[PDB]
Amino acid sequence: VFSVLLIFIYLLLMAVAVFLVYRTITDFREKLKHPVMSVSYKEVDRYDAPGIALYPGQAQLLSCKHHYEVIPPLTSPGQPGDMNCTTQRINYTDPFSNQTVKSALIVQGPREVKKRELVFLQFRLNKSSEDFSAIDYLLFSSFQEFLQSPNRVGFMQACESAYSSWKFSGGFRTWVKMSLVKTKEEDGREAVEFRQETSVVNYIDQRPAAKKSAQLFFVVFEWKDPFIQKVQDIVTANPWNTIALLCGAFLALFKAAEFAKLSIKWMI
Amino acid sequence: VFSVLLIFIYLLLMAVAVFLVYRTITDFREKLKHPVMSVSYKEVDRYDAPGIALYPGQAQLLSCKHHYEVIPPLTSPGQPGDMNCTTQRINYTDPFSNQTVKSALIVQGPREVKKRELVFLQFRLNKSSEDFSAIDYLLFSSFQEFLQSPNRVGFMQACESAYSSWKFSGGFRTWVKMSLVKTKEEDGREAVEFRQETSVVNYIDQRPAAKKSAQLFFVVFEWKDPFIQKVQDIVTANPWNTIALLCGAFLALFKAAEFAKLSIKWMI
Amino acid sequence: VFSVLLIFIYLLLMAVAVFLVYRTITDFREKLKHPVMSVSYKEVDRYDAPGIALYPGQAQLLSCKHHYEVIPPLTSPGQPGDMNCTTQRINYTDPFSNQTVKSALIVQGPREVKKRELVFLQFRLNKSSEDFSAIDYLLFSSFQEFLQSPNRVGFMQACESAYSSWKFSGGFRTWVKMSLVKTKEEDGREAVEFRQETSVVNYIDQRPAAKKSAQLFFVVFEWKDPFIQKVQDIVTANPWNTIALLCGAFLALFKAAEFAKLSIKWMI
Ligand SMILES: C[C@H](CCC(=O)O)[C@H]1CC[C@H]2[C@@H]3CC[C@@H]4C[C@H](O)CC[C@]4(C)[C@H]3C[C@H](O)[C@]12C
Ligand SMILES: C[C@H](CCC(=O)O)[C@H]1CC[C@H]2[C@@H]3CC[C@@H]4C[C@H](O)CC[C@]4(C)[C@H]3C[C@H](O)[C@]12C
Ligand SMILES: C[C@H](CCC(=O)O)[C@H]1CC[C@H]2[C@@H]3CC[C@@H]4C[C@H](O)CC[C@]4(C)[C@H]3C[C@H](O)[C@]12C
Repeated sequence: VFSVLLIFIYLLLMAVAVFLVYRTITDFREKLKHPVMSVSYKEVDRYDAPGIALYPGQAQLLSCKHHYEVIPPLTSPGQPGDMNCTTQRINYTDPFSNQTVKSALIVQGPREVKKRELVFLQFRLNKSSEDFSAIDYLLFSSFQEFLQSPNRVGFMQACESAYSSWKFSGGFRTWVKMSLVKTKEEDGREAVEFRQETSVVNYIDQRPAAKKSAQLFFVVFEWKDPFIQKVQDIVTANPWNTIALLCGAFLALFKAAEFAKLSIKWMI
Repeated sequence: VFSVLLIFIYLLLMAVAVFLVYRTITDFREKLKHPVMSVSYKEVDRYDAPGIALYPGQAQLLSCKHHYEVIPPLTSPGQPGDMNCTTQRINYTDPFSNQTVKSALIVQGPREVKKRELVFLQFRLNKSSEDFSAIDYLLFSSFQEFLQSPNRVGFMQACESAYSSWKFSGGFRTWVKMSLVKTKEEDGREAVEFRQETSVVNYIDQRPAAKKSAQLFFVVFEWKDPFIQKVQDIVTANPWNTIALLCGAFLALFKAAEFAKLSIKWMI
Repeated sequence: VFSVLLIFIYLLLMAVAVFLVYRTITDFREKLKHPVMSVSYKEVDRYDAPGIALYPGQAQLLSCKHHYEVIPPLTSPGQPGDMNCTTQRINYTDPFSNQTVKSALIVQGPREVKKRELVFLQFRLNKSSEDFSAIDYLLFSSFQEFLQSPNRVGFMQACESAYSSWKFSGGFRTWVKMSLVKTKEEDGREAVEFRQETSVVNYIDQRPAAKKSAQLFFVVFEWKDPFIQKVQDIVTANPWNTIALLCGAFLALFKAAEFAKLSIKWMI
């Protein structure tokens, strides 16, 4: 009969509404669990002076110069001179071991990026008792923060775990091109880290055989490109959009049921 | 006349509805073609023992030791000893050529990551007849899987193409920091691959000139950080959301047409 | 009284509607500012011949050969021969300095990818007056474009800034595995760049002591895998979806107000 058919149609519409609700709930849960990633690139005319933390240990810093896009030939490799840069020593306890004390050297990085400003560091090591010579190094956002901070040690304990300390080797003029990655944690705070592309270049040993005992390290720190990579974890599980969608679907289903009832009545 | 104006308004609303339908269809097709990417990081207290597959060939494995965050100095480089690790040889046919037989060596990787556990491998090569000496290597998820698999050869034919085999050279204590990337294929299966950051460090030749003929290889395998990168291809082209949006728009347009008709009648 | 309660309910519904409108506006602005990223991998049976631009300078190109997945042993390192490849010299003004003139050499890269085709380049440098010997190099999409372009110099000024020029060092058979990243700029144009993974391998000096003065360079260019990474900045801030959502919410709110008024009248 017409009434039974209308009742069945209304029940089917109610079942469809319940299924739509279930699908929206499960999809909202899924989208909440899995935020999408948005990568943007910010133009910068001048980078904040990035702090470069080396750990020479027993290797003195022979030279620390600044240059623009090209390194001039060495007047006399292995001889100290031309410390035309700002440097600050420090000694800090390891955050993890808490016993070993690490002696770090903080150097101002290159500020100009459009001009390809770079910092050239020549170390030296004499009669090293340990094989596999290398110097660790790390990067943090601003040397000015290290300058003006109330306590400088705690800054280093924070940066040691905030960033990851790489290593560079002796006999290679390791060219380090840096870039900044700022990740939004969706908690009102952005974590800034350094992505460094290292290209090692061999060194020619033209020194006298006697001087071959000492092992020379060379490194260069510059800025890859004036792009800062902002990575934001966008969340598409917006409750208001889901509520609006569900209300629209419910109203459409109710009016479809009313249309079906009107059509059934008209047919009768 | 009022009737003509109402008819034109209703026709305009119908055209708007058709345009909305077309836009929704094309946007749904586009979103279906281009899924978005969601990157998440999973904390892990202990990594599954990762399998390191080397291909020494003619270079014997002088030493295979385990260490925690620091490599002790070599008592006597170039002298075998201290094989304090699990190793399994194997010979398998190349999946591509099917003729050349590769002799691989599977080593258990570092399990502890919070403690920075690492495996130190010292090989050696004597009177090498080939220039550009180096050893290939590759990584797969779990050495236990290789242990307990029914057929071990097929596991290697699968891993050779599933992962990409890198190379590490002689005279450099290549430091390999591993990380796991698990990509969801949206087919109920996740593909797990290794992203390895390599930092080479030169080696000091303090051996006698006569011993200089043999070439020594040194490599280290550890875990970068206790973070596993899950990359999921989220799909935003949800048919139910599109249907709900279209139904809501249709109902809104129908009621707008009815409001316009009522207003026209009231004006008359 | 019932009328006052109905008026308050209608006012509350209107306030909810205004809040929904504000939320939709702010969310649309946010989503417009932050597009999501979609990464897809396109299969390719054969890569377009990629153009490899070196800048040898004073380093002669001793050999430029092609090979399939394996480099045969050198018959006589440091001796020219076997230039079985296409090469084109050029001289162009630096886009930035505009004064220094760079002499570039364009070589056809490897076309076959399934067969692991690769190009092997052996240079040579004799009595170098500059320390830290190395040759720059860069990649652009197609060597055929450089062949058939009307002006070839302008192509180089475009590519120098479009891509980033890396460096490869002496004594290392730097193995360069290339991959293509095509980024959609949402402006009808796609920017194509090269991501190159470099694995350096030491070289054995078996040459006579007298020949040790000359420094030999070795490099290999191949294709990592037949996957092209398409990165598209998807935009989820679709105005039509927002309009449909808002219209659905408005209709639902108006009909809820009418339901409330009907219920109030029924109660009275
Ligand atoms: C875990 C989150 C948030 C927990 C909370 O805020 O209570 C999950 C658990 C259950 C989720 C709800 C499921 C269906 C809910 C009814 C609606 O058709 C619109 C989405 C709502 C309103 C969702 C809101 C949010 O997505 C919730 C609540
Ligand atoms: C290729 C896919 C899927 C093929 C299929 O499942 O038939 C495409 C081809 C045509 C696509 C349809 C276009 C408009 C359809 C009508 C609705 O206003 C809601 C989206 C619908 C329901 C879409 C569903 C899905 O997005 C489809 C079907
Ligand atoms: C800056 C953009 C685009 C500028 C423009 O096209 O005018 C911003 C500025 C204000 C934005 C509008 C805010 C609310 C608008 C009313 C609707 O409830 C649906 C979204 C609309 C239509 C939005 C469209 C677009 O998102 C706009 C217009």
